[PDB]
Amino acid sequence: HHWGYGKHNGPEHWHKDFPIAKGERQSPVDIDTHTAKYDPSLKPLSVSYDQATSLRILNNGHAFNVEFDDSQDKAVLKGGPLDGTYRLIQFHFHWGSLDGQGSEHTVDKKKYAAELHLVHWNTKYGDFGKAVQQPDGLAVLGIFLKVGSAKPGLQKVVDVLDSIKTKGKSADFTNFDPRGLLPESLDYWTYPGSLTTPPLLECVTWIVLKEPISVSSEQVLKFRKLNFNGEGEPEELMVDNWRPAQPLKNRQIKASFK
Ligand SMILES: CC(C)c1ccccc1NC(=O)Nc1ccc(S(N)(=O)=O)cc1
Ligand SMILES: [Zn+2]
Repeated sequence: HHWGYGKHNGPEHWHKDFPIAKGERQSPVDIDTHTAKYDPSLKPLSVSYDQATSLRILNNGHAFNVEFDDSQDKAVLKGGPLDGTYRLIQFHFHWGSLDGQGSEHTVDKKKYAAELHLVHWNTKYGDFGKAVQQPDGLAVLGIFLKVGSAKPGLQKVVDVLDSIKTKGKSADFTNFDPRGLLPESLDYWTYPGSLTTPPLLECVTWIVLKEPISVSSEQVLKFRKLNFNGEGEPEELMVDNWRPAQPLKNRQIKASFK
């Protein structure tokens, strides 16, 4: 039927509806830390979220998105590998049914418990819908999660999940500050890739931070209480909503650090 993460509609099936699944710049990928090369030409990364304005949180049946008002020039990502300015539109996570899996990118084949994606669009293309049609349309900032100490800045997200348990439910979610989800270091790897779910468009500059954030077991357990299904349908837990690593093909991963 329609795509998902199950046996009959998961990642190995996506290529039938979305042939670009077998394309030349698909994501995620395994980051081989020894083959990644330091690029002194990379300019410093600039994350300016002081004026970010969150509006709403939505369970879309695949993950949950915290959405931002992107009608003004507020929360922007620039520098690093990027030319120009990219505006924050939403963030979401991918996670596992177990602490030992959940991330989409891997690091020397290591899977983290989850992965946060902060999605930004290139303002030269006017809006998100036009930007995703361009090879440099999006920049996604990826941040690994490991299970250990709690992330206090995540808790406001965790506590609203009960109100969006099932597909299609949304809730007001204003004044959430995504700066509370960032690690200390902005050291990163970068490569050209794609959306990691259908339609799998090859429009993303990936920027994946080397330093993970820690969240508590209790925090990620609450992610795993969400549902893929809609209300009044059979309960299917929203877990393992990650795509495995795709072939690197003719790409090089660059590091911002040595
Ligand atoms: C046509 C698609 C791109 C579209 C138009 C309007 C609203 C939402 C969407 N879909 C998405 O935004 N999908 C989407 C966004 C981000 C990602 S990810 N996991 O690579 O960061 C994967 C899928
Ligand atoms: Zn994602």
